[PDB]
Amino acid sequence: MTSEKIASLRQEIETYLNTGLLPFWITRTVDKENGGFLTHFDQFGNDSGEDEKSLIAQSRSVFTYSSAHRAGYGGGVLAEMARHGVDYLINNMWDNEHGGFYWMTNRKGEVTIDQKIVYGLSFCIYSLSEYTLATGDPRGREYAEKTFDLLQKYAVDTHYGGYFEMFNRDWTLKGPGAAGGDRKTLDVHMHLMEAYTTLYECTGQEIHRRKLLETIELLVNKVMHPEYGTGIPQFWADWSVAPQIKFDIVWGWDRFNPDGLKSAAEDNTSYGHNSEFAWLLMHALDILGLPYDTYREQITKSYTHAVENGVDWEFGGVYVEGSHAGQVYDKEKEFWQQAEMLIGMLDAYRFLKDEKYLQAYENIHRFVFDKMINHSLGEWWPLMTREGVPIWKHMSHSWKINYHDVRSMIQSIVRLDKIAKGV
Amino acid sequence: MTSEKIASLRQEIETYLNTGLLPFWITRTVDKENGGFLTHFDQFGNDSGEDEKSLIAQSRSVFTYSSAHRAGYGGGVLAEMARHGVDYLINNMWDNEHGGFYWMTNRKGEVTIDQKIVYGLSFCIYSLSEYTLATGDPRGREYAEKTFDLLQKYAVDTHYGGYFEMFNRDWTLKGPGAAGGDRKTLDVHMHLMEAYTTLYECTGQEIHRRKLLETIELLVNKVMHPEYGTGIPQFWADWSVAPQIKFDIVWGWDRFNPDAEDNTSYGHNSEFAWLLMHALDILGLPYDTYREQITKSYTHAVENGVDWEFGGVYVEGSHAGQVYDKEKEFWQQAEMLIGMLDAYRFLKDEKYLQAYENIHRFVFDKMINHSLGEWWPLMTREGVPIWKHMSHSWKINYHDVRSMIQSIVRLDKIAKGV
Ligand SMILES: OC[C@@H](O)[C@@H](O)[C@H](O)[C@@H](O)CO
Repeated sequence: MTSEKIASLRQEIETYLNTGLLPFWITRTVDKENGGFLTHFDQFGNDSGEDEKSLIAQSRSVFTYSSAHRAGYGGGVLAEMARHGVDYLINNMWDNEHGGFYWMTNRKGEVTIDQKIVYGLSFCIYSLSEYTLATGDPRGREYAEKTFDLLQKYAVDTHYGGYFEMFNRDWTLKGPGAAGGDRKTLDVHMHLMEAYTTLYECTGQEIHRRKLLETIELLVNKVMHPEYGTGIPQFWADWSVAPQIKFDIVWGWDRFNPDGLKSAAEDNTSYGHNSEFAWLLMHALDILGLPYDTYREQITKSYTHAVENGVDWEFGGVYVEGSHAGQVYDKEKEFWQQAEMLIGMLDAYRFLKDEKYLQAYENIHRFVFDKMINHSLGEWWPLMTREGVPIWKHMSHSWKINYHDVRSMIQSIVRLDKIAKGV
Repeated sequence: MTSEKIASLRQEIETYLNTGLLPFWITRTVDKENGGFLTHFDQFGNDSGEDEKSLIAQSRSVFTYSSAHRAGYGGGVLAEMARHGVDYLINNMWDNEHGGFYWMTNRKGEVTIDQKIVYGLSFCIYSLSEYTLATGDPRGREYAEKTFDLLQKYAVDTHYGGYFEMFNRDWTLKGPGAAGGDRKTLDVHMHLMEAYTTLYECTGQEIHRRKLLETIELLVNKVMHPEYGTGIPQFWADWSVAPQIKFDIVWGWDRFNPDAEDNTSYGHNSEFAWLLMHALDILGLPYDTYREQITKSYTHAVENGVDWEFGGVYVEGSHAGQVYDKEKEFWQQAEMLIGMLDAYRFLKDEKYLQAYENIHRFVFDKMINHSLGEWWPLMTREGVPIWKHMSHSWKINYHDVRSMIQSIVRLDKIAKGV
């Protein structure tokens, strides 16, 4: 891929990031009346009125503004916005009796769901660690560490390893099945690898290094498919595969059958998840100062599977999910999987040096810019038909904020520059 | 055994406990000048001079006095002694910057080894949880929980499970080999199960219940021999068996008996089994929850470890059943007293009561130094002392007082069952 093409792709991202995506959030999100962030915007960019400030929404905003700022974007206001978020997290969402952050507040900042959900706590560590790295405000590291310590105490399974993932306010484990107390999941464990990476970057402490590596090992040895290297979504405590169910606590709009199961509840993998894992693993290794070769086999399997099955060569973009063995189940185009495939395919090129990953990359890039970005507003359509007709028309809500897309724009520029240097 | 036999065994224990063993300690150990306990006593019961107040000696002292008091012995003085030791643990041995208890102080109470040693921290959780149950003073639970949380943060391996076991003062992992940072041991993980049982008994919180069960599962699934159910002493972090090594940090003496990596300890295995049954009692779960495991430990101990000729239990032998070391060490006798009684309660086979009486007669007739009230630490197979200290930095009164008290508890259960 020529230097001119590299530079064209990079300029397209940068101009869109600076004049479309960040302004969409900068001009809308700060709630000065109640604190924290407004994130419910309809297809016209107007508040759609939902009475929710979710942990995911608030922490993802903190992460986005901290990380965009630390990467050099937004012109200064992003750090101030992140600090605004962190105030909300601590003053409204931190449990001062039992510790940990609450799952849901309403718009006034009152607690409506007081459960302790490791998936959200993962995003608390991630975003508050990134916030301290970006601003030097020690509150971020302080609460990331508090939350890390509570996860070790209450969530780590000292026999089988890994983490139980959903608890009541008082940290007692929730019941079985949909209540979320008896499964260990790819989604939590991968995002913990992501959070621990930044926590370690922030603190430099051995325990955080040692447990980041323990988490990588868990993912690679237990969560990934033993043959195909692809992420298996759900396990019992003993790491035997569990039927993939919807939980009572959601943080996305994942499709299930009416009984709350996936159609192939035991043979279902997500190309976006697998690409996301692979590049976040490479980023952890960078932070650890280890070569990508440390997990060459795993990284190769993740990227190879994704480009072989998940890339829609004919119409552009990445499918939703499919079989570990190769069959596609759902050819719709959901926003966050495009974002994660952008980063992953550049890193697959950087590391594996196969032009097919650059071919895959521009495919996904062209789909994102020509079909998925709602250019009049600056945000991404959340769900489209295979061929790129919008199905869902919200710009954002309690679970779709700006964590995936801002990160993929910044981190795609980052890897395009590294590619450009290698001639 | 007859009601009359049980009553005699019980009275032998009870008289010795009240007139011999506890007075030995009550009259010697409280150090009012420096705080804490003196535990260095020679064969004549006199101070032998050592300049050490180990974490093991102090916390084990707190446990003995807390538990003997809670079971109703000592006419009250043992709670006052336990309190004295807790004062020392907190004010001289707790690390106010990094948390956890230091491994070693000197006689004046100054820290001399500031490492964080999980084996010692186990006994901190054990003794301090017992202290709060025994006295209602919440300092015990408070530091027991603080120690537990630190172990979850710094020592639990979130990948392979179980604990790394030795750390610098600042909780950074120590180095490989003798430094202690790359092995997982039966010693630490069995005693964590012991400690967590009393911690859960103390707090009643679900997290301690859940992690007690997890520790039991680690022992049963990772530490006990896959075929024989006997304890394997050392593992790599991945739970593959490691060559047995001595660590720089010791809590005992390496006896070289002048008369191998498949060796296991009959006393450890008996100890694990009865502590497991006690954990199951605290949990409300039936013994046969782990029937196969418990049957293996006790069966292997009675078949191979009991010296029918001279009395007492041997030191160690192979998993497959060959005896290696026929010397008579004090703590294995104590743990077989409790274990053989529990083996009879659960398995109902008469050989365990024959075994018990064998160990009991060896303890009372050969091993107790009846002029002082403490046990000889190590004897030849036949019953001649090899070492003659009564107590030091690692031999206190944890094993023996507990075995007297807990043997009475179980003899009383067996007598009702007859
Ligand atoms: O790894 C991707 C993430 O965990 C995804 O599963 C969430 O559902 C989505 O990011 C929320 O919009």
